Amino acid sequence: EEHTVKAVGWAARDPSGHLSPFTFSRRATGELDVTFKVLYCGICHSDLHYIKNEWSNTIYPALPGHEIVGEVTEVGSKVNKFKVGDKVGVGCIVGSCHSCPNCNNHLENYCPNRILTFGSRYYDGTLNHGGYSDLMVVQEHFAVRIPDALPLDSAAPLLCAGITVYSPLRYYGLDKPGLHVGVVGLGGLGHMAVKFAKAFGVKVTVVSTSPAKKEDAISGLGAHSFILSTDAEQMQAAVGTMDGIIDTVSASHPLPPLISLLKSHGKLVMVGDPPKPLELPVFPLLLGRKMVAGSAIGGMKETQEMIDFAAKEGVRADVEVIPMDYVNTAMQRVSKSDVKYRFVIDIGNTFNDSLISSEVEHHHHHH
Amino acid sequence: EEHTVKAVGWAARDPSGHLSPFTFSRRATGELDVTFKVLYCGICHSDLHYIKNEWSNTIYPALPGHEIVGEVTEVGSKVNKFKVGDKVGVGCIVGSCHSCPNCNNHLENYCPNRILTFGSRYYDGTLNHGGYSDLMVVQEHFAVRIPDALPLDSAAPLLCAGITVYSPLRYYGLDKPGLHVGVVGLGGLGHMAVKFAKAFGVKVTVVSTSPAKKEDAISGLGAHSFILSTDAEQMQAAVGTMDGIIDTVSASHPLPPLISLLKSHGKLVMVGDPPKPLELPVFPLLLGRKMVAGSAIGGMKETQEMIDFAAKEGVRADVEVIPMDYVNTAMQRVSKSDVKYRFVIDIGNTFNDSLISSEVEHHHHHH
Ligand SMILES: [Zn+2]
Ligand SMILES: [Zn+2]
Ligand SMILES: [Zn+2]
Ligand SMILES: [Zn+2]
Repeated sequence: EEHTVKAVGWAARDPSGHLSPFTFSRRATGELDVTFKVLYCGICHSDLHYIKNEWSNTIYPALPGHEIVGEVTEVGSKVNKFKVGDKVGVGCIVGSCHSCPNCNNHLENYCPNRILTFGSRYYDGTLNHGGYSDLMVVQEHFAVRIPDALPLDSAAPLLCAGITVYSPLRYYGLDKPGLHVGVVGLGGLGHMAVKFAKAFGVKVTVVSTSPAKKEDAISGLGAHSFILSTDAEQMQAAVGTMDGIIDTVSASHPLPPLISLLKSHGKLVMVGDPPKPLELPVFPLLLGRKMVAGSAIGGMKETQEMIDFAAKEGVRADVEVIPMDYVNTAMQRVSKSDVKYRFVIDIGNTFNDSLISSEVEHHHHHH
Repeated sequence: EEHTVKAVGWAARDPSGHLSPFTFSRRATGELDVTFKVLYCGICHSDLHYIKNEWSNTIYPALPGHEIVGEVTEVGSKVNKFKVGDKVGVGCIVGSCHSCPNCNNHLENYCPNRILTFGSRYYDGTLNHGGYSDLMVVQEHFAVRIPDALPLDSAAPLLCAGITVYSPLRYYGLDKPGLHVGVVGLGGLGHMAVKFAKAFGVKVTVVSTSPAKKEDAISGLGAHSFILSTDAEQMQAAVGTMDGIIDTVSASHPLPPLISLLKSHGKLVMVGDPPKPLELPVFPLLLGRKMVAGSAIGGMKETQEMIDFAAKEGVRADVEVIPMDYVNTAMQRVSKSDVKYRFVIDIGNTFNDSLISSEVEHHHHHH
């Protein structure tokens, strides 16, 4: 009888990026799906880029949001891992092929046929709409369980910003007590990198061009050290001291000074995306057996592991919780990195309020 | 009584690079030294670069050679690991600090205070002269044992060319049966990379701009496959097929086509040194969790391991054995990569012959 259900979200209609209400269909709960009421959605810079057509390949209407937390309302007839009332999360992926080496190794994020939460179509040919919405539907394999111990309002950023830095900290071996890791960029990603590295027992140094970020790094986040990258004496004092660097900056910046901070066998891991190629001198990689490497989000198994780790170790994103109807103002602030350090929309308490008509009640006397 | 001993070598006196006889002192055998009669010395491109003052920091007289094999003639009073008559090798390093984390982890080649076989001074303040000489003296820690099973004439290139590719094949995990590894550049380094990868049970593809190298790779070296990098269909057919690539080319070449050949989690290891920085687009490193990394030579323990491995598995460099007095002609040929694939000077059988006066005997009748 019922093949789709009605959902409501805030969506952009053109490259202005202006968000407004949008009513659309989602699939009804299939045998292996989970339907949930959205309670919080983090705001990612990718959300802004997509609604602004930054890559010239946005499909409008464009409904972003891929840091999605909520409460299960319906489970498919074959679903066993979730029950009604469970708190769940959805990140950047909602599908993959389940029969390639990456999928088979818990790396759906590197599946060549991965399906992103938005900027893509589902197997049904329907456009994928994200988490700035009241209701979400996801195949069970692509939902994670959120523990009771974890506050839901600050959990949401783990699903993209958190996993983006957790995954390479683990894969590149930058998670053992006593190591020294540098973090470049102190925005949403960078602040999660400091938090997870601290929780692993790693000594964390924030590297920044801005003297104002010293207070943020040291007093705000509890980083072990700060280097002002424009001060040559500070950069020189730190030559060859870092086991690795998580570089979160998606803007031009010089690479050689960062390679110099690395110890031999050190790893510069990029998780940001600068728009132009960067200039890589090979000799210093040879002389010190150094590397420059990349990573993107994380697979499902590790996403669940990370959530469990955060719950147990006390890791919490620093969030600014906002009503849905503030989202366009938030987007202007995100474009200036004017948040410490992530916006989270309180969908559960504010979304419907944003839809309620503000037409003043009146008799119509003038004819 | 005797603090130094007389040695003879062929040395350059200026940036012409022209080699001729040169008589000089080496230290007498100290308590932990090994003195040996040189039997073979491989010719490395670094030898040519140094004698030609390529880095503007050559000290003349310049006596290169760092692929040195010979027979022990004297051992210091505290030396136990070598005896008179043992066959020994010396590579690129003759000293290090023995009290840094790299030394303590068998990585004297990444010691900040490493002492290179030439282009450096020893602790005695004396200039280090290389292996194009009759007699060498080295601290025991920096000599390796050459097994009986290994022919000495083709062993010499293992000491630089061999270890340069063996070490990263091992460190970067490109040594397990069934993996697929690409080799860029089929000169001295590249041909050793094919040989070691084959011996590990790895499938090896040679990548080249030259159609002529197909026959060399396939018929000569026994590589599993060849890709002509100028043929777009061939490059496209091989997208995402390699676990890793050993790139031996010290010349400008495009990086993105090589990154494209890598599988997810693939590793492009550079062991050559292009003179300009290369252009590294970050996005493909992120999307596939790929890396670009470097390596230089190998530490002493691994050098010995490699020699033992070569002996046991039948690995032999393809060498052109030459007399000492041909070395200047060889240098012109090395500058054009006109060797398949390494020159080795037969010091033991030809060096003294190169010194013998060719003055014709005559009465002096014209006064
Ligand atoms: Zn994101
Ligand atoms: Zn897949
Ligand atoms: Zn060499
Ligand atoms: Zn050392």
